[PDB]
Amino acid sequence: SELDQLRQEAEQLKNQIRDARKACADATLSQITNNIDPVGRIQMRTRRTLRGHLAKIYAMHWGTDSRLLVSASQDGKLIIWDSYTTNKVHAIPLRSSWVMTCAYAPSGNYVACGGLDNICSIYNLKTREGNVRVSRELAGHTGYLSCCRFLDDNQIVTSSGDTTCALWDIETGQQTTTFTGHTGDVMSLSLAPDTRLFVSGACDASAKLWDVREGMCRQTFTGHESDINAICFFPNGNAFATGSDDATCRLFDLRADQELMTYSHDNIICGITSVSFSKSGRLLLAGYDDFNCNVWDALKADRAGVLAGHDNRVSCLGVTDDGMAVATGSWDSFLKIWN
Amino acid sequence: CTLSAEDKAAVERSKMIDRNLREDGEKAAREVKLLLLGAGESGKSTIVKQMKITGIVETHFTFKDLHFKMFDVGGQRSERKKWIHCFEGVTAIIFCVALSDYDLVLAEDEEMNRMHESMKLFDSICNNKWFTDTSIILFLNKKDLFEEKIKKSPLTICYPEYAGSNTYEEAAAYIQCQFEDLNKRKDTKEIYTHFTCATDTKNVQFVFDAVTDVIIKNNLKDCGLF
Amino acid sequence: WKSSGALIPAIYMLVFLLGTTGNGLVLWTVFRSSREKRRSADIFIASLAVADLTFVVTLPLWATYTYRDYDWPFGTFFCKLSSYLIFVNMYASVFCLTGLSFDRYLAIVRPVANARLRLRVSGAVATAVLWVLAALLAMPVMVLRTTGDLENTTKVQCYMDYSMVATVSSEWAWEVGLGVSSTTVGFVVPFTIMLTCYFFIAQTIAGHFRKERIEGLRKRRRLLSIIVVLVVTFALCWMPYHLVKTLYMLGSLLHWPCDFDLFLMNIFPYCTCISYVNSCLNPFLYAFFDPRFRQACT
Amino acid sequence: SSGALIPAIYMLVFLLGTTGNGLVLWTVFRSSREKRRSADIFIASLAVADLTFVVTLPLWATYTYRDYDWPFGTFFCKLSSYLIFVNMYASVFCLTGLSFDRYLAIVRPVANARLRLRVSGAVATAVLWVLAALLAMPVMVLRTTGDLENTTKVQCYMDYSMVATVSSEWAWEVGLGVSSTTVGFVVPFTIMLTCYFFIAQTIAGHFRKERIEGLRKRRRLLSIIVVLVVTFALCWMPYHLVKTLYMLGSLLHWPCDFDLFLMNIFPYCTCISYVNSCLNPFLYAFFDPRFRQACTS
Amino acid sequence: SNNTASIAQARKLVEQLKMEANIDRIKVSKAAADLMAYCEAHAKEDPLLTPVPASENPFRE
Amino acid sequence: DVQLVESGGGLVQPGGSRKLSCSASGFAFSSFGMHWVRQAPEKGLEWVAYISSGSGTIYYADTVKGRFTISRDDPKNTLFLQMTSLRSEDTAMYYCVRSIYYYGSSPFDFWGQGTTLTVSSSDIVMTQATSSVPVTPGESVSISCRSSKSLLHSNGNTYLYWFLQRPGQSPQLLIYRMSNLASGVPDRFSGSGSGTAFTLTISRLEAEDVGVYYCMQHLEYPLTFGAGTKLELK
Ligand SMILES: COc1cccc(OC)c1-n1c(NS(=O)(=O)[C@@H](C)[C@H](O)c2ncc(C)cn2)nnc1-c1cccc(C)n1
Ligand SMILES: COc1cccc(OC)c1-n1c(NS(=O)(=O)[C@@H](C)[C@H](O)c2ncc(C)cn2)nnc1-c1cccc(C)n1
Repeated sequence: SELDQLRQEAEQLKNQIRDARKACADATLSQITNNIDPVGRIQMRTRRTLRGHLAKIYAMHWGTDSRLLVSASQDGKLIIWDSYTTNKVHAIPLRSSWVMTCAYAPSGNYVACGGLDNICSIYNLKTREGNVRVSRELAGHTGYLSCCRFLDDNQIVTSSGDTTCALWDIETGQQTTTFTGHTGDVMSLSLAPDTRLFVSGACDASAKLWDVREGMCRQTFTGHESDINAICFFPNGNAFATGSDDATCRLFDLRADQELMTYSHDNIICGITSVSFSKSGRLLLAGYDDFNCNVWDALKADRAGVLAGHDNRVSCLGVTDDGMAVATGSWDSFLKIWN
Repeated sequence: CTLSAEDKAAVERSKMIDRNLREDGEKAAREVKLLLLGAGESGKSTIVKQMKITGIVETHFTFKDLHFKMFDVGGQRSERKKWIHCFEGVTAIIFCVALSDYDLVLAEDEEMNRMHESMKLFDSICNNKWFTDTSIILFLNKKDLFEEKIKKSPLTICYPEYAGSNTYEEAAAYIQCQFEDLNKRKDTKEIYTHFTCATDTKNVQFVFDAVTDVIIKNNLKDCGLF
Repeated sequence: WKSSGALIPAIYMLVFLLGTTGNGLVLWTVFRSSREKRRSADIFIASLAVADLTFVVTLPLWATYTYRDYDWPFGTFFCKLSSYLIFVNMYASVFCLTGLSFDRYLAIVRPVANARLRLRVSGAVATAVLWVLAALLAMPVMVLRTTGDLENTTKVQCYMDYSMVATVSSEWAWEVGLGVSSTTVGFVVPFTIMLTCYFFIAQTIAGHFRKERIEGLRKRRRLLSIIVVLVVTFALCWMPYHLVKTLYMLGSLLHWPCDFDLFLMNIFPYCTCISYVNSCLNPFLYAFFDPRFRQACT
Repeated sequence: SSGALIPAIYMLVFLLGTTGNGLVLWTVFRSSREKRRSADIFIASLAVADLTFVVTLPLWATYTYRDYDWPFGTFFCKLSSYLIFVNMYASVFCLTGLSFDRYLAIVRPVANARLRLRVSGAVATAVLWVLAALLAMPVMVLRTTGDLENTTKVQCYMDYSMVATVSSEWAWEVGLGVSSTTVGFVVPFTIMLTCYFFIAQTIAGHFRKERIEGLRKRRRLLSIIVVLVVTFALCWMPYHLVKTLYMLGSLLHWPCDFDLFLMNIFPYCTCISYVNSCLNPFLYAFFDPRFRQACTS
Repeated sequence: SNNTASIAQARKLVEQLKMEANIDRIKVSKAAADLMAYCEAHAKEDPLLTPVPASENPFRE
Repeated sequence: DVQLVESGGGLVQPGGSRKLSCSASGFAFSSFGMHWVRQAPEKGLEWVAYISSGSGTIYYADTVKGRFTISRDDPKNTLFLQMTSLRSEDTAMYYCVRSIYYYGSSPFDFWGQGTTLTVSSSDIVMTQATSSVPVTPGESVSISCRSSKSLLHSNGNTYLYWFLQRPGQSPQLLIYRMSNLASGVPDRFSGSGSGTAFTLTISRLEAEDVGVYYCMQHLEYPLTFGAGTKLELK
């Protein structure tokens, strides 16, 4: 029929695309990086362990100055720590206990948190009275919230749970532009340093590249066996790492739209939760539910030291902007700061 | 001892915040939590109505010096595999199944009967890997239609193997056994199988008896004797 | 006068073997899977096992002591250390039992009403305070026991020497005082706490399960039986010892004529021996009854 | 002045060994099984052998401070002599086995892999302990106490009256001494020298080529092997030297001044013997990760 | 209805693939060289590979 | 609004006692810690008492160590101060303030409206050398302040708060730690200091800048205010 022939054109185009992707690759990245040496064997010890939560921990985002951080937990509490002295600057009681994401504005005034309630709550921090208030309540998603990030004090990008990712304006709760291309729920997203493009990772084993102004998906990448649970960017805005549940991690390049080194081990059998880079993009720290945190080498697929101090699984991790710390949060209520 | 004035004030704020946080946690710790997996848009709603007298909707009732919190996840329309791990410490799972649900059209497939997908959803949670210790209660709801409908059509339409003669008691026993057999870990958890109705306000009391039993037996195992 | 001094060491050695192995098994079992279990009341079973083991480890010395008609050629340090071990371990055993009693009560009598009270008594700091009271309660026998010769018959004997403290007038007073001070906080206060806690436990466990169920009576019987057997075994084990001790050190003032006096001294070695019933059996009642321990053995 | 000098050293080494070896036994025991490896399976036996070696010291210290009068009975001195000897043998053997496994761990598998699994390595160490225990039985059997010449002093010694033939009083003594010393040191010392020399040759050969940073770590590595072999030599060699010299005193028939020398310095070599055990906590805690990265690389 | 519906999904899906295939694509060697170049150029600044003296780490001292 | 108001006053002969009360309106009184400052007829300020959040630490000044007592009532939103034996050197306004202390926090934001009291008839001294200035409108002018001890600390931040007070009002907070700037204050003023010599420079002179200018320190606890520096329009 007209539909049958449309699927035929679709499969023809699917093959035609793979033509060029193969036609571009000349030699593997692991073939070029034979020359450089091992990076070392990095062992870094825990410096501060801070304990105030009474449940699991599901999110953690560092500030814009590498001194303040915010942690979300199952009981309705969203603390705002101070990493140097390990005090507690603030403590926010929530409206719904069930939470799955936090976020810290790049200026320093706002903080966001949203979970299974389907709503995203923006919290004002510097007010005349002296208590933290709820400024807006953003509604419009039909599912749960996976990850929300800030562009400035007035715009925010939220990765839903049905199929969508939307861009908001804060003063008027209405949403401006909605990105609808996926086939399964979205789990994580990372923003580019230029702040014009962003990526998202679904549960149909895919990652896409969007355009924050135009509203179309320019590139789509494949090459996994199961869902993707984390995505980060290279400090240079040209490559992004992707975690998964098939125990592997992978590095993709936007200018080529190929795949690259596959940081897999034969002993690992479990999936991963979070993924980040370091300054200059030489290391790729990952978190595993085998109660571990492994450190790969972004240039040669070889492993380096590992970080093990946790009783239960690791849920989120992140590095700073000065590069002097990495923090990891577990289902055991504790949260640790590494060096 | 090298701290300044503002540092001492800063740590005083932290000590007070921590104390307040611990108190609130203790307050919330002594309050039983429940989960309500409907497994069908028809049966569930009545029970929450009788007990009271977007996404998650939570209800809060009291009975005989014990505070309850119920969570419902009816409308989510998402893969359950991703968010089900949030409910690990719940004391019980209230489950609802209809009786008139047999000989229904299913509105989508017209090849499968409703009670079969009910059984599949039952298995999925009774044998899940997080819910091994957590108990279950079955509130088989719409009997008022069952007594009327049993005589017109037998239970053989929805079941190949025989259910005996067609009388309310035998059919109720058979539908109950089909579910009760489904648990594999027969030594860890238990099922409580009430035959509820649309009246008489005993349905709130059955839950109190059940949850009391589960708390006391769990403590008995936690300390020695059992 | 006695007639069967040659039979006293036999039961001693039998108790030695039985206690050593019976508690080695449970100690190995608890050390083997303590990290996977993380039970709320395993720390008390551990302390009980260690207390029992040390209670019985220093026994063959007194065994081979009674054999050769009271000579004891093991020095001055070792009768001090042995006596101290024996007494500390006795007190520690009783205290651990009463602590397990109170914990079971705070767990069962209120399931979630005042679970907050657990974070102060179920902690290891409670075990610390138990042991610290234990050692200081027995320090007197460490300071006042010094081996020596007497009767001028080329035999040495480890007795308690009160010439250090009591004057020529207070030898009996100091003795009776320390003995009563031992038995009171050793038996009566712990037994009272145990009895009251277990009574309230029985009241709840019997009033709740009272409603007629098909299988309710079956579990009811098992629970009530285990509670009764626990209380009666503690009573029957540790009662004759303190009975005879207070009876002697009290009736000294009444000057019992002959036969009672001859009988008390005749029957004390058996009383000491029968006190080990709880040591030999606590493996079974407190570990083998736990089905997790049985699964570990199988 | 030795009678007043020696017990001080005994008590000092007691406190040091107890606290140290206790720390390492604690850190290896408190650790979970999944972090334990083969090297751990050996260092554990080393640590327990050291602790049991040092624990029986005060009973000896008081015996000297009392001018050699042993009051603790006939059993305790049998048990204590037995413990001290068997722990000596177990220590030397655990160190030797650790050396053998260390050499096996680096370059053996590429040549050939023929050995019993580590899961059976526990049974291996069991063989070690059992052969150790049976090797020192005569010291448990011929160590009866008693009173010598009519001074009140009771000191418990070697009584060679199981042979009970005057013509044969010296023969069994010298035989037992030489058997002890050979099976205790001549074998483990040579084999340790070989398995360490192979480490030397392989660190020389695997890294002949020039590298920017590997040579300095090679230097800090090759320091460790030499300090370790020499410290074991100084820790356990002298005692056997004087033992051997005394026992061979039969053949050469030295003058009495030489015998006085041997006797006067015998307590000092026994006192200095412990230095291996005493240093094991620190000399393990400092050099653990270096050995481990050397093994992995 | 459903037939008129499914064709809409079909055309909108197939449409993007032309915008996908109409993209210029450089060789992979250049991409790898660029990544390695950035890492080697900024290797000096990162305080996680090459530590800094304990005066500079605010956490440690 | 953050409105704060004080009450009590009148004349009391020596030895008598009175009591002062302050009521707060809508700023979450429980979290903030309050102070009490003073002002003689024509003189500088000084610091009289303190009370924290939670009624924990209590601190007093030297002159009033034994006569005065301070207290707070968490519900009902009021602050009290009771003076028992009154001497003749306490005729002054009494000016409540507020203060919240955390990482980025700005102490001494709000200031009361004051009362009056007429009776009958080590420390870090800070200088502010100049007394008055002939300042003319439209031109930049600067003010100096100094100290005895270096106010810098090992943490990394100094402690020098500048204030401003127009004739017939209550003080305002301008720049809290040197080089910061308080909310709602125009961008003209500047911190610009280091060590133990601090200054303040304004770009243009509007008419409102007339008044007195004070400098406070906050390292050690007996808190010393400087004298005044007056800006005369001409
Ligand atoms: C503790 O060392 C001993 C060593 C050897 C024999 C002993 O048998 C009493 C004990 N012994 C002791 N001595 S005693 O009190 O001084 C006793 C000799 C005293 O003269 C006395 N009392 C009562 C009467 C009627 C008469 N005369 N008290 N308890 C124990 C003990 C021993 C083992 C286990 C346990 C639980 N207890
Ligand atoms: C075992 O008890 C002792 C107690 C106190 C001091 C001792 O000094 C060595 C030992 N001792 C012993 N005595 S001995 O053999 O009877 C000795 C009397 C023998 O006659 C002899 N030997 C050598 C010469 C030249 C002459 N005469 N043998 N080994 C140890 C020992 C102890 C600790 C650690 C080690 C490794 N070894």
